[PDB]
Amino acid sequence: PRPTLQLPLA
Amino acid sequence: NNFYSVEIGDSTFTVLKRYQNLKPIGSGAGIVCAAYDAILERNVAIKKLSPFQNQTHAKRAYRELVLMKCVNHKNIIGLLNVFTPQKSLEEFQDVYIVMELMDANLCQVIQMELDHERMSYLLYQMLCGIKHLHSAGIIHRDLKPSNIVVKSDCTLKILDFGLARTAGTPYVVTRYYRAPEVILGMGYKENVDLWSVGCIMGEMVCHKILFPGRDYIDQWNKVIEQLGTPCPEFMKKLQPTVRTYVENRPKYAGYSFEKLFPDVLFPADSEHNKLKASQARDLLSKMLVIDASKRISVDEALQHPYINVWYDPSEAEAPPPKIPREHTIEEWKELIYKEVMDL
Ligand SMILES: Nc1ncnc2c1ncn2[C@@H]1O[C@H](COP(=O)(O)OP(=O)(O)NP(=O)(O)O)[C@@H](O)[C@H]1O
Repeated sequence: PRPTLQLPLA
Repeated sequence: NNFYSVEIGDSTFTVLKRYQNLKPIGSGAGIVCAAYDAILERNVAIKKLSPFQNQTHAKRAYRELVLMKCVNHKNIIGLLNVFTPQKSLEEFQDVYIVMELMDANLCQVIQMELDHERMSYLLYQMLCGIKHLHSAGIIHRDLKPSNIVVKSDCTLKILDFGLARTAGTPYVVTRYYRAPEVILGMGYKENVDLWSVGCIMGEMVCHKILFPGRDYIDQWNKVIEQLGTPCPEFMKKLQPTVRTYVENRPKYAGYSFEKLFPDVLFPADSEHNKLKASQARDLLSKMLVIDASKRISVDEALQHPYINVWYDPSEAEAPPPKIPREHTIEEWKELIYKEVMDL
């Protein structure tokens, strides 16, 4: 299934 | 008038009234602004092709326009609108492309410490974007971190379609990402794109450019020192003139992928998933192969244990884009205009 991921972008 | 002018640095941005609060985001050789679409109630990216000054720019702008409309994929940047302030073919000067707005470049991701899941998922999406273009026989040719855009939810899209074209046989690919078949003037097939993915993947792990050549010829020295002199089977494939120089180079053993990419440089192997440094390194060793006939394909890369965990046929087996080559500047200007008015 479609993942729930995060990138800390400034 | 339906348009209005706003200065961005020094160049003038004459955009539709609907596009408000224009802020510079990126530079090119086309300037890009972030804006708000009052009609669509969403953020947009507006690129001004600074387009038909010469026959080279003309083909680049035509390719960009035609491929942007035909391609419809999750990992390809979508076209929202195309317009021009000018009202006639003779008046015609500037072309504006409106797309979905992403949060950043892959340069920012290269300055980040990722876990295996985010690296893998970003690479999987990149491969999906490339597989989509290749399914229509289109090769990107210029994959680099400034052509790859990302969102805070770790989603990714491919950007530049100026050099994107079918398989063929000068210096337009960015140096560091140039494959041996582009550096050495051989013919390039679809997997030329996988070399670029290997350079980007290596940059993500090392957080520095993989092959930092100081010029176009020194670029070859950087590759053979790390990977080893190619075997004679690859030399026979070179044009006699290029072959003499390549055979005349000092001989390099190269380094193993374990020495090029030690465990310490990869993310730690998580207890919560099955992704591993040894698989990422195996994938790198199959992409960073000098001889393109011994290097893996995009499909084999999507089948790879480091990537296949995310496989979804809706993205990975999406129907190919439906696509419906020498002209003068006058013929090109007319050709660009016809495509701008159509869409
Ligand atoms: N749709 C977009 N969303 C977010 N950022 C974008 C978008 N389009 C462009 N950018 C930003 O603007 C930069 C330059 O865009 P662009 O000129 O299209 O690519 P380029 O091929 O790297 N440029 P160049 O080769 O120097 O002419 C990108 O590297 C991004 O930082």
